[PDB]
Amino acid sequence: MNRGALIKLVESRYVRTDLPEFRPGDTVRVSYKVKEGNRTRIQDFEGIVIRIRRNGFNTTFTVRKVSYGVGVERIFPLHSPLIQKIDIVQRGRARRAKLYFIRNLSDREIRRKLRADRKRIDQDRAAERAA
Amino acid sequence: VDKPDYRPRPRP
Amino acid sequence: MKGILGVKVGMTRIFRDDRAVPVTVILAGPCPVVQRRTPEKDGYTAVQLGFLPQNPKRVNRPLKGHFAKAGVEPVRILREIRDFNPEGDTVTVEIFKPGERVDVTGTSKGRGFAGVMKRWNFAGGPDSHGAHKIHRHPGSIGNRKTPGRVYKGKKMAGHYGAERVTVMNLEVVDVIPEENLLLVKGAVPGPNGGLVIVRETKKA
Amino acid sequence: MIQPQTYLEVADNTGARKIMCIRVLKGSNAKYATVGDVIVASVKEAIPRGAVKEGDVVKAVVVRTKKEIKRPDGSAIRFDDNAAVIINNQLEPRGTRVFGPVARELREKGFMKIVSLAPEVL
Amino acid sequence: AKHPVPKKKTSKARRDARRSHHALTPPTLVPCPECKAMKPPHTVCPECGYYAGRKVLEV
Amino acid sequence: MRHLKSGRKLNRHSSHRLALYRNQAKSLLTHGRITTTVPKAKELRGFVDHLIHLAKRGDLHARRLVLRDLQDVKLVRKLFDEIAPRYRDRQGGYTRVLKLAERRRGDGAPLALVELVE
RNA sequence: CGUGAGGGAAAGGUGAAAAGAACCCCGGGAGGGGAGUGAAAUAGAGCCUGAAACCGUGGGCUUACAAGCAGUCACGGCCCC
RNA sequence: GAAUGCCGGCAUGAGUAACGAUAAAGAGGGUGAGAAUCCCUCUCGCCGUAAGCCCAAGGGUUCCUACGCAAUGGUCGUCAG
RNA sequence: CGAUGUCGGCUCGUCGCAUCCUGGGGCUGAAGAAGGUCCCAAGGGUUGGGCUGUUCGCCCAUUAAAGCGGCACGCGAGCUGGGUUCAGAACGUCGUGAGACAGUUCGGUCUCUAUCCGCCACGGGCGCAGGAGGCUUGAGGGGGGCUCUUCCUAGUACGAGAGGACCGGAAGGGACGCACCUCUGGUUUCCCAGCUGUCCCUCCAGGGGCAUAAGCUGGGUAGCCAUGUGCGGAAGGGAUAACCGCUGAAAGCAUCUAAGCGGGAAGCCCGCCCCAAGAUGAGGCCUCCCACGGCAGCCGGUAAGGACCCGGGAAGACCACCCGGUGGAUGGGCCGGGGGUGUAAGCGCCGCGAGGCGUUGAGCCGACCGGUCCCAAUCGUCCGAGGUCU
Ligand SMILES: [Mg+2]
Ligand SMILES: [Mg+2]
Ligand SMILES: [Mg+2]
Ligand SMILES: [Mg+2]
Ligand SMILES: [Mg+2]
Ligand SMILES: [Mg+2]
Ligand SMILES: [Mg+2]
Ligand SMILES: [Mg+2]
Ligand SMILES: [Mg+2]
Ligand SMILES: [Mg+2]
Ligand SMILES: [Mg+2]
Ligand SMILES: [Mg+2]
Ligand SMILES: [Mg+2]
Ligand SMILES: [Mg+2]
Ligand SMILES: [Mg+2]
Ligand SMILES: [Mg+2]
Ligand SMILES: [Mg+2]
Ligand SMILES: [Mg+2]
Ligand SMILES: [Mg+2]
Ligand SMILES: [Mg+2]
Ligand SMILES: [Mg+2]
Ligand SMILES: [Mg+2]
Ligand SMILES: [Mg+2]
Ligand SMILES: [Mg+2]
Ligand SMILES: [Mg+2]
Ligand SMILES: [Mg+2]
Ligand SMILES: [Mg+2]
Ligand SMILES: [Mg+2]
Ligand SMILES: [Mg+2]
Ligand SMILES: [Mg+2]
Ligand SMILES: [Mg+2]
Ligand SMILES: [Mg+2]
Ligand SMILES: [Mg+2]
Ligand SMILES: [Mg+2]
Ligand SMILES: [Mg+2]
Ligand SMILES: [Mg+2]
Ligand SMILES: [Mg+2]
Ligand SMILES: [Mg+2]
Ligand SMILES: [Mg+2]
Ligand SMILES: [Mg+2]
Ligand SMILES: [Mg+2]
Ligand SMILES: [Mg+2]
Ligand SMILES: [Mg+2]
Ligand SMILES: [Mg+2]
Ligand SMILES: [Mg+2]
Ligand SMILES: [Mg+2]
Ligand SMILES: [Mg+2]
Ligand SMILES: [Mg+2]
Ligand SMILES: [Mg+2]
Ligand SMILES: [Mg+2]
Ligand SMILES: [Mg+2]
Ligand SMILES: [Mg+2]
Ligand SMILES: [Mg+2]
Ligand SMILES: [Mg+2]
Ligand SMILES: [Mg+2]
Ligand SMILES: [Mg+2]
Ligand SMILES: [Mg+2]
Ligand SMILES: [Mg+2]
Ligand SMILES: [Mg+2]
Ligand SMILES: [Mg+2]
Ligand SMILES: [Mg+2]
Ligand SMILES: [Mg+2]
Ligand SMILES: [Mg+2]
Ligand SMILES: [Mg+2]
Ligand SMILES: [Mg+2]
Ligand SMILES: [Mg+2]
Ligand SMILES: [Mg+2]
Ligand SMILES: [Mg+2]
Ligand SMILES: [Mg+2]
Ligand SMILES: [Mg+2]
Ligand SMILES: [Mg+2]
Ligand SMILES: [Mg+2]
Ligand SMILES: [Mg+2]
Ligand SMILES: [Mg+2]
Ligand SMILES: [Mg+2]
Ligand SMILES: [Mg+2]
Ligand SMILES: [Mg+2]
Ligand SMILES: [Mg+2]
Ligand SMILES: [Mg+2]
Ligand SMILES: [Mg+2]
Ligand SMILES: [Mg+2]
Ligand SMILES: [Mg+2]
Ligand SMILES: [Mg+2]
Ligand SMILES: [Mg+2]
Ligand SMILES: [Mg+2]
Ligand SMILES: [Mg+2]
Ligand SMILES: [Mg+2]
Ligand SMILES: [Mg+2]
Ligand SMILES: [Mg+2]
Ligand SMILES: [Mg+2]
Ligand SMILES: [Mg+2]
Ligand SMILES: [Mg+2]
Ligand SMILES: [Mg+2]
Ligand SMILES: [Mg+2]
Ligand SMILES: [Mg+2]
Ligand SMILES: [Mg+2]
Ligand SMILES: [Mg+2]
Ligand SMILES: [Mg+2]
Ligand SMILES: [Mg+2]
Ligand SMILES: [Mg+2]
Ligand SMILES: [Mg+2]
Ligand SMILES: [Mg+2]
Ligand SMILES: [Mg+2]
Ligand SMILES: [Mg+2]
Ligand SMILES: [Mg+2]
Ligand SMILES: [Mg+2]
Ligand SMILES: [Mg+2]
Ligand SMILES: [Mg+2]
Ligand SMILES: [Mg+2]
Ligand SMILES: [Mg+2]
Ligand SMILES: [Mg+2]
Ligand SMILES: [Mg+2]
Ligand SMILES: [Mg+2]
Ligand SMILES: [Mg+2]
Ligand SMILES: [Mg+2]
Ligand SMILES: [Mg+2]
Ligand SMILES: [Mg+2]
Ligand SMILES: [Mg+2]
Ligand SMILES: [Mg+2]
Ligand SMILES: [Mg+2]
Ligand SMILES: [Mg+2]
Ligand SMILES: [Mg+2]
Ligand SMILES: [Mg+2]
Ligand SMILES: [Mg+2]
Ligand SMILES: [Mg+2]
Ligand SMILES: [Mg+2]
Ligand SMILES: [Mg+2]
Ligand SMILES: [Mg+2]
Ligand SMILES: [Mg+2]
Ligand SMILES: [Mg+2]
Ligand SMILES: [Mg+2]
Ligand SMILES: [Mg+2]
Ligand SMILES: [Mg+2]
Ligand SMILES: [Mg+2]
Ligand SMILES: [Mg+2]
Ligand SMILES: [Mg+2]
Ligand SMILES: [Mg+2]
Ligand SMILES: [Mg+2]
Ligand SMILES: [Mg+2]
Ligand SMILES: [Mg+2]
Ligand SMILES: [Mg+2]
Ligand SMILES: [Mg+2]
Ligand SMILES: [Mg+2]
Ligand SMILES: [Mg+2]
Ligand SMILES: [Mg+2]
Ligand SMILES: [Mg+2]
Ligand SMILES: [Mg+2]
Ligand SMILES: [Mg+2]
Ligand SMILES: [Mg+2]
Ligand SMILES: [Mg+2]
Ligand SMILES: [Mg+2]
Ligand SMILES: [Mg+2]
Ligand SMILES: [Mg+2]
Ligand SMILES: [Mg+2]
Ligand SMILES: [Mg+2]
Ligand SMILES: [Mg+2]
Ligand SMILES: [Mg+2]
Ligand SMILES: [Mg+2]
Ligand SMILES: [Mg+2]
Ligand SMILES: [Mg+2]
Ligand SMILES: [Mg+2]
Ligand SMILES: [Mg+2]
Ligand SMILES: [Mg+2]
Ligand SMILES: [Mg+2]
Ligand SMILES: [Mg+2]
Ligand SMILES: [Mg+2]
Ligand SMILES: [Mg+2]
Ligand SMILES: [Mg+2]
Ligand SMILES: [Mg+2]
Ligand SMILES: [Mg+2]
Ligand SMILES: [Mg+2]
Ligand SMILES: [Mg+2]
Ligand SMILES: [Mg+2]
Ligand SMILES: [Mg+2]
Ligand SMILES: [Mg+2]
Ligand SMILES: [Mg+2]
Ligand SMILES: [Mg+2]
Ligand SMILES: [Mg+2]
Ligand SMILES: [Mg+2]
Ligand SMILES: [Mg+2]
Ligand SMILES: [Mg+2]
Ligand SMILES: [Mg+2]
Ligand SMILES: [Mg+2]
Ligand SMILES: [Mg+2]
Ligand SMILES: [Mg+2]
Ligand SMILES: [Mg+2]
Ligand SMILES: [Mg+2]
Ligand SMILES: [Mg+2]
Ligand SMILES: [Mg+2]
Ligand SMILES: [Mg+2]
Ligand SMILES: [Mg+2]
Ligand SMILES: [Mg+2]
Ligand SMILES: [Mg+2]
Ligand SMILES: [Mg+2]
Ligand SMILES: [Mg+2]
Ligand SMILES: [Mg+2]
Ligand SMILES: [Mg+2]
Ligand SMILES: [Mg+2]
Ligand SMILES: [Mg+2]
Ligand SMILES: [Mg+2]
Ligand SMILES: [Mg+2]
Ligand SMILES: [Mg+2]
Ligand SMILES: [Mg+2]
Ligand SMILES: [Mg+2]
Ligand SMILES: [Mg+2]
Ligand SMILES: [Mg+2]
Ligand SMILES: [Mg+2]
Ligand SMILES: [Mg+2]
Ligand SMILES: [Mg+2]
Ligand SMILES: [Mg+2]
Ligand SMILES: [Mg+2]
Ligand SMILES: [Mg+2]
Ligand SMILES: [Mg+2]
Ligand SMILES: [Mg+2]
Ligand SMILES: [Mg+2]
Ligand SMILES: [Mg+2]
Ligand SMILES: [Mg+2]
Ligand SMILES: [Mg+2]
Ligand SMILES: [Mg+2]
Ligand SMILES: [Mg+2]
Ligand SMILES: [Mg+2]
Ligand SMILES: [Mg+2]
Ligand SMILES: [Mg+2]
Ligand SMILES: [Mg+2]
Ligand SMILES: [Mg+2]
Ligand SMILES: [Mg+2]
Ligand SMILES: [Mg+2]
Ligand SMILES: [Mg+2]
Ligand SMILES: [Mg+2]
Ligand SMILES: [Mg+2]
Ligand SMILES: [Mg+2]
Ligand SMILES: [Mg+2]
Ligand SMILES: [Mg+2]
Ligand SMILES: [Mg+2]
Ligand SMILES: [Mg+2]
Ligand SMILES: [Mg+2]
Ligand SMILES: [Mg+2]
Ligand SMILES: [Mg+2]
Ligand SMILES: [Mg+2]
Ligand SMILES: [Mg+2]
Ligand SMILES: [Mg+2]
Ligand SMILES: [Mg+2]
Ligand SMILES: [Mg+2]
Ligand SMILES: [Mg+2]
Ligand SMILES: [Mg+2]
Ligand SMILES: [Mg+2]
Ligand SMILES: [Mg+2]
Ligand SMILES: [Mg+2]
Ligand SMILES: [Mg+2]
Ligand SMILES: [Mg+2]
Ligand SMILES: [Mg+2]
Ligand SMILES: [Mg+2]
Ligand SMILES: [Mg+2]
Ligand SMILES: [Mg+2]
Ligand SMILES: [Mg+2]
Ligand SMILES: [Mg+2]
Ligand SMILES: [Mg+2]
Ligand SMILES: [Mg+2]
Ligand SMILES: [Mg+2]
Ligand SMILES: [Mg+2]
Ligand SMILES: [Mg+2]
Ligand SMILES: [Mg+2]
Ligand SMILES: [Mg+2]
Ligand SMILES: [Mg+2]
Ligand SMILES: [Mg+2]
Ligand SMILES: [Mg+2]
Ligand SMILES: [Mg+2]
Ligand SMILES: [Mg+2]
Ligand SMILES: [Mg+2]
Ligand SMILES: [Mg+2]
Ligand SMILES: [Mg+2]
Ligand SMILES: [Mg+2]
Ligand SMILES: [Mg+2]
Ligand SMILES: [Mg+2]
Ligand SMILES: [Mg+2]
Ligand SMILES: [Mg+2]
Ligand SMILES: [Mg+2]
Ligand SMILES: [Mg+2]
Ligand SMILES: [Mg+2]
Ligand SMILES: [Mg+2]
Ligand SMILES: [Mg+2]
Ligand SMILES: [Zn+2]
Repeated sequence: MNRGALIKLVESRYVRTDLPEFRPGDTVRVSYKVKEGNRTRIQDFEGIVIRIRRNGFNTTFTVRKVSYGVGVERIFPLHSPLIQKIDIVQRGRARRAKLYFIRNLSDREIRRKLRADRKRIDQDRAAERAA
Repeated sequence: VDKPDYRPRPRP
Repeated sequence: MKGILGVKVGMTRIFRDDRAVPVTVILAGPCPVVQRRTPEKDGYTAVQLGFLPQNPKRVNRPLKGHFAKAGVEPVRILREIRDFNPEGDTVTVEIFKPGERVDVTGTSKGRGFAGVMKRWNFAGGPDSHGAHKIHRHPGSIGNRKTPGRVYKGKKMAGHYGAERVTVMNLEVVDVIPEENLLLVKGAVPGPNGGLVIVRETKKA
Repeated sequence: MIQPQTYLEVADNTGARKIMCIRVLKGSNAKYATVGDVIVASVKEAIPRGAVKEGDVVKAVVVRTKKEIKRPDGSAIRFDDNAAVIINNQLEPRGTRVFGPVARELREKGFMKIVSLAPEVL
Repeated sequence: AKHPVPKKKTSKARRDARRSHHALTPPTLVPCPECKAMKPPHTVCPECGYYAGRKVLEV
Repeated sequence: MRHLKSGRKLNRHSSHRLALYRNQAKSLLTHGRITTTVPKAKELRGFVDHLIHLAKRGDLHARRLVLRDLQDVKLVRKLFDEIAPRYRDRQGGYTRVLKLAERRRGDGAPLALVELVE
């Protein structure tokens, strides 16, 4: 018996493979399927991902945004079926895995500490060049 | 209810 | 009443109708009946189920005897389900269809010698304002000269966990017969690798 | 996760700026209040000649919390503060504007007026 | 605390009852297949120095 | 509780315990065979095995890695040049533990030998 | 013991005679076992006599469904005479 | 037979509390009847306006060697004030 | 009085019922809704704050309700020590005074070790007439027992209106309880990184010690966790309380009763969950051993089986329990995956330099899921039936 493989066997039906890779520090647009009575629509949540906590099918990522004067953090499961898509809007360069510290920084301070990740940006335009 | 001590507090 | 032996394998959430549902995966199948308890012979009705194959090098003669009289492979675990009499010679997860509610029994995790706070959710003592070495102590345990004793049953520190626990009316979320899995919604007593019993619920 | 003594930002133009919860109106003995729950609170800071003034004992519905709230779809949301909107006994906003985003859980809790007035619902 | 204390002297019967569990268990020993001397199992024989068939130790 | 926790405490705080295994490693790697108490012995295996595996790698990196625990260039040269080659084909198990038959007089401690393998 | 004035104990007995145990044996030694001395050595120096509490070894009878100031009265079983 | 009597002896509590700063230990090699504890080596840790050094009080051979391990040493002891 | 520690709080309960709520009733100056008043009922529940040392009380905000009492005014070998009993000091007052005052003020030594009973846990022993390995029956115990809002029925019955049901159905909560760790959120004593001073290795580079029993800082697996998740209170059957009747005399009528029969509570019995054959009343089933050598007894070897020892374990203080012991994946290594950390060292290139870029999601890397006999569970030993009698 292999209890791990069993779990991954259960999870396998639900696993996504269509989402783009992003890192903590990247700026991201999550189009999420929302219910609002009595219809359902797509609401876009767009911000920096400050956390990606891994656990296989159970990885989840946290995105931070400041809307209308207030800071908002959203936790999304990486394989939720309620995410329509994710668009990478900017590669940001982190020097640590969790970016909790940007919560106390000015927008200007954040801007400095999260320089655009030129390398993975070049990679982004380097792919997308398709036949 | 407050009634008075009958025994002192124990000393060394 | 119907039931099956199984081991707890682990937990996850799956997605079902835009909802995350916490599940515990259980490997239940397959359980061979190795004896039936009958009113004319035993005075009550049940089925002794076997579970998990065993190295015959480890099974002794009185045990070998029992298995053979039932024409059954040597198994690691023997356990009864009461008032359950399957038509077959073998019980599998398929006796459970999704949507059914079940009762899961397992052996709880053992906390060993547990203080009165962990065990019985006592308040313990203050951590300041003069508290003297009593921060986790249970307080008074009685009265005075009347009754001059302590009640049988007084909640006190002592071993806690590693005991039979049944949680009831859990949903069967899915069942994967080709791998002998059962998917139950919520939490189940005990550690991974822990033997558990799964019975149809007694609630209505 | 709001309880008595908790300070809340007020997210409207009632004139209040800071309320301190003195009760969570939810059963015999609720320990915490979250998005969509109504509290009774004391006005601790106001601005001159508002509807409400310092000292008043008003009702409000929580619309933002710093402790993240969980959703049946497996997600969560969390705000920079704990905020509330002051209401009347009919659960109607006493102000005429509400500022900053509010939690979507308000809609299903029957605070449609406030949900509407909000600049964003997350 | 208030300094608890024995209320009554323990009887010869009762102290000895307490000690009904105090007997030593003799050392469990087995012959060393090399030199037939008696030693604890799963230890290197302290007489010839052999364990698992080979010489391991200078005794 | 202690549910599924790996690592003896050996009644030492963090830095003493670390020092303990290191000094043992220096002595094992030096004399090829030492005698300790059974618990230190069993715990010394993996600590040393890892160090031997790095010696089996041979690279400058792995040398600088081992130096963090062993600290002695000569001792490490012995490790890399004479010891590690003996294990080129052996897949783990570079150490063994066999229990002695007699306890310490002064405190009754059960003893064991730990040696590098052939 | 007290700075001091001052307070202030415990502790006797081998044998007639040292004849106070050569020598051998186990043991690092202490101790013991033989040999020897003696009327006597459980008079062997930790020595006359050697009570009692207290500790232990061996044997007889007895005890793990039972209620106690522990005894007493009766009967029965077992052991001994 | 009692005086919370006096003197002494021996019990109970009990193989229990404790073994006196949480600066810290590990291995190898000696020695010896016997070694966690004595010597030597290497590694590790602690003090460094001290936990090092030098005076004065006070103590009085405790100093240095050799030979010892009954007792003293809170364990051990081959070591030692 | 050769000592029965004394108010209040805390902690932990437990009982009573003259019942605060919830359930069931009768009467009502009971239209409905909502009250009053009495009866039955102790199963559960009975909130958070301000003031005072307070008990109490008043007040704020709620609530189904914010019940009253007993237990040495329950509980100081369980804690507190604010109050009241000491020594200090002052004020008012009384006294020539020393001092005093059910008058006030500020301060003021609360004792590591549980023998017996009792309590919570856990073993050892012997017994359960053959000896054993498993699986069970449940005598008898314990646990639990709460409750609100909204919607539908229906703006209906009832009312002029205001207001607004019974019965029946549906959803959603608060507090409590048991388990659990997928998620959320904590811890994670060395799993990774960054930083300072100093000493050191080896000069640079790269490192190690120490700064706490982690030097500091940012993160963090498994585990153990709640703030997170699942689920529970029931349903149902039975017998009842007050109370309501059917039939019905004594008493041509009447009468719930004297014969007899119905209805009827969150309460009582069962039902749910857990313990349980030391239940000496020691039960039941399945399976294994067997008809030993010597003189209901003894000794001696065995049978089936057990223990010893060992490798370990979400088992655990020791013990016990559980697994495994080479015909083996038990721990340790090693390998693969997960996971954390977040791009090592070395070199190259750019810059006067601090650095930066590339190699590179690299290097390192506890516990998590696995594989692999490389290391160690070597080799063994000791117990252990012969079945009493009607
Ligand atoms: Mg496995
Ligand atoms: Mg898993
Ligand atoms: Mg497979
Ligand atoms: Mg995946
Ligand atoms: Mg995957
Ligand atoms: Mg600027
Ligand atoms: Mg590039
Ligand atoms: Mg005292
Ligand atoms: Mg599905
Ligand atoms: Mg039946
Ligand atoms: Mg039956
Ligand atoms: Mg049936
Ligand atoms: Mg079971
Ligand atoms: Mg604890
Ligand atoms: Mg705890
Ligand atoms: Mg608990
Ligand atoms: Mg408290
Ligand atoms: Mg606390
Ligand atoms: Mg105190
Ligand atoms: Mg104190
Ligand atoms: Mg304290
Ligand atoms: Mg008391
Ligand atoms: Mg009594
Ligand atoms: Mg247990
Ligand atoms: Mg339970
Ligand atoms: Mg059951
Ligand atoms: Mg349900
Ligand atoms: Mg605002
Ligand atoms: Mg004001
Ligand atoms: Mg007001
Ligand atoms: Mg104390
Ligand atoms: Mg005593
Ligand atoms: Mg006595
Ligand atoms: Mg006595
Ligand atoms: Mg006693
Ligand atoms: Mg005796
Ligand atoms: Mg006793
Ligand atoms: Mg051998
Ligand atoms: Mg702990
Ligand atoms: Mg483990
Ligand atoms: Mg461990
Ligand atoms: Mg381990
Ligand atoms: Mg460690
Ligand atoms: Mg251990
Ligand atoms: Mg310790
Ligand atoms: Mg300790
Ligand atoms: Mg210790
Ligand atoms: Mg130590
Ligand atoms: Mg340190
Ligand atoms: Mg050597
Ligand atoms: Mg490893
Ligand atoms: Mg080092
Ligand atoms: Mg040993
Ligand atoms: Mg041993
Ligand atoms: Mg020995
Ligand atoms: Mg010793
Ligand atoms: Mg003197
Ligand atoms: Mg003197
Ligand atoms: Mg003198
Ligand atoms: Mg004399
Ligand atoms: Mg004479
Ligand atoms: Mg004379
Ligand atoms: Mg000799
Ligand atoms: Mg000699
Ligand atoms: Mg000597
Ligand atoms: Mg002699
Ligand atoms: Mg002699
Ligand atoms: Mg003679
Ligand atoms: Mg003669
Ligand atoms: Mg004569
Ligand atoms: Mg003689
Ligand atoms: Mg003699
Ligand atoms: Mg005599
Ligand atoms: Mg004599
Ligand atoms: Mg004489
Ligand atoms: Mg004499
Ligand atoms: Mg004598
Ligand atoms: Mg005598
Ligand atoms: Mg005797
Ligand atoms: Mg009886
Ligand atoms: Mg009897
Ligand atoms: Mg008796
Ligand atoms: Mg008794
Ligand atoms: Mg009596
Ligand atoms: Mg009698
Ligand atoms: Mg007298
Ligand atoms: Mg006397
Ligand atoms: Mg006395
Ligand atoms: Mg006297
Ligand atoms: Mg005396
Ligand atoms: Mg004594
Ligand atoms: Mg002991
Ligand atoms: Mg004791
Ligand atoms: Mg103790
Ligand atoms: Mg101790
Ligand atoms: Mg000391
Ligand atoms: Mg002392
Ligand atoms: Mg010490
Ligand atoms: Mg210490
Ligand atoms: Mg230190
Ligand atoms: Mg120590
Ligand atoms: Mg030596
Ligand atoms: Mg020699
Ligand atoms: Mg020594
Ligand atoms: Mg010695
Ligand atoms: Mg040494
Ligand atoms: Mg020493
Ligand atoms: Mg020492
Ligand atoms: Mg060395
Ligand atoms: Mg210092
Ligand atoms: Mg200095
Ligand atoms: Mg200094
Ligand atoms: Mg000097
Ligand atoms: Mg002098
Ligand atoms: Mg002197
Ligand atoms: Mg001298
Ligand atoms: Mg000389
Ligand atoms: Mg000595
Ligand atoms: Mg000595
Ligand atoms: Mg000696
Ligand atoms: Mg001498
Ligand atoms: Mg000594
Ligand atoms: Mg001392
Ligand atoms: Mg000597
Ligand atoms: Mg000397
Ligand atoms: Mg000297
Ligand atoms: Mg008195
Ligand atoms: Mg007294
Ligand atoms: Mg008295
Ligand atoms: Mg209080
Ligand atoms: Mg307390
Ligand atoms: Mg308190
Ligand atoms: Mg409190
Ligand atoms: Mg009571
Ligand atoms: Mg009560
Ligand atoms: Mg009470
Ligand atoms: Mg009344
Ligand atoms: Mg009231
Ligand atoms: Mg009512
Ligand atoms: Mg009522
Ligand atoms: Mg009424
Ligand atoms: Mg009415
Ligand atoms: Mg009316
Ligand atoms: Mg009316
Ligand atoms: Mg009345
Ligand atoms: Mg009344
Ligand atoms: Mg009344
Ligand atoms: Mg009543
Ligand atoms: Mg009640
Ligand atoms: Mg009651
Ligand atoms: Mg009550
Ligand atoms: Mg209160
Ligand atoms: Mg205040
Ligand atoms: Mg208060
Ligand atoms: Mg009060
Ligand atoms: Mg009153
Ligand atoms: Mg008052
Ligand atoms: Mg008043
Ligand atoms: Mg009401
Ligand atoms: Mg109140
Ligand atoms: Mg009242
Ligand atoms: Mg009360
Ligand atoms: Mg009372
Ligand atoms: Mg009273
Ligand atoms: Mg009291
Ligand atoms: Mg009271
Ligand atoms: Mg008391
Ligand atoms: Mg006290
Ligand atoms: Mg008190
Ligand atoms: Mg007492
Ligand atoms: Mg206590
Ligand atoms: Mg005061
Ligand atoms: Mg004063
Ligand atoms: Mg006057
Ligand atoms: Mg005057
Ligand atoms: Mg006058
Ligand atoms: Mg007076
Ligand atoms: Mg006075
Ligand atoms: Mg006064
Ligand atoms: Mg007074
Ligand atoms: Mg007075
Ligand atoms: Mg007054
Ligand atoms: Mg006044
Ligand atoms: Mg005062
Ligand atoms: Mg003061
Ligand atoms: Mg005072
Ligand atoms: Mg006071
Ligand atoms: Mg005080
Ligand atoms: Mg003790
Ligand atoms: Mg005791
Ligand atoms: Mg105690
Ligand atoms: Mg007693
Ligand atoms: Mg007891
Ligand atoms: Mg047991
Ligand atoms: Mg037992
Ligand atoms: Mg027992
Ligand atoms: Mg026993
Ligand atoms: Mg018997
Ligand atoms: Mg039998
Ligand atoms: Mg078994
Ligand atoms: Mg059995
Ligand atoms: Mg059995
Ligand atoms: Mg039966
Ligand atoms: Mg029963
Ligand atoms: Mg009973
Ligand atoms: Mg309608
Ligand atoms: Mg309507
Ligand atoms: Mg109307
Ligand atoms: Mg209307
Ligand atoms: Mg109608
Ligand atoms: Mg009308
Ligand atoms: Mg209306
Ligand atoms: Mg209804
Ligand atoms: Mg509900
Ligand atoms: Mg309760
Ligand atoms: Mg967990
Ligand atoms: Mg996990
Ligand atoms: Mg977690
Ligand atoms: Mg987390
Ligand atoms: Mg964290
Ligand atoms: Mg490391
Ligand atoms: Mg460090
Ligand atoms: Mg440094
Ligand atoms: Mg140097
Ligand atoms: Mg450098
Ligand atoms: Mg460096
Ligand atoms: Mg380090
Ligand atoms: Mg250093
Ligand atoms: Mg350090
Ligand atoms: Mg230092
Ligand atoms: Mg600090
Ligand atoms: Mg840390
Ligand atoms: Mg975390
Ligand atoms: Mg973790
Ligand atoms: Mg919670
Ligand atoms: Mg449900
Ligand atoms: Mg019913
Ligand atoms: Mg009925
Ligand atoms: Mg009538
Ligand atoms: Mg009639
Ligand atoms: Mg008639
Ligand atoms: Mg009748
Ligand atoms: Mg009658
Ligand atoms: Mg009836
Ligand atoms: Mg009727
Ligand atoms: Mg109910
Ligand atoms: Mg059971
Ligand atoms: Mg049984
Ligand atoms: Mg039985
Ligand atoms: Mg049973
Ligand atoms: Mg009975
Ligand atoms: Mg019988
Ligand atoms: Mg039986
Ligand atoms: Mg069976
Ligand atoms: Mg035979
Ligand atoms: Mg014969
Ligand atoms: Mg056999
Ligand atoms: Mg074991
Ligand atoms: Mg455990
Ligand atoms: Mg163990
Ligand atoms: Mg033991
Ligand atoms: Mg076994
Ligand atoms: Mg074997
Ligand atoms: Mg092999
Ligand atoms: Mg393995
Ligand atoms: Mg392995
Ligand atoms: Mg990764
Ligand atoms: Mg780089
Ligand atoms: Mg690099
Ligand atoms: Mg340049
Ligand atoms: Mg250059
Ligand atoms: Mg690349
Ligand atoms: Mg790598
Ligand atoms: Mg890896
Ligand atoms: Mg891990
Ligand atoms: Mg995995
Ligand atoms: Mg593994
Ligand atoms: Mg092998
Ligand atoms: Mg294989
Ligand atoms: Mg035998
Ligand atoms: Mg007959
Ligand atoms: Zn041998």
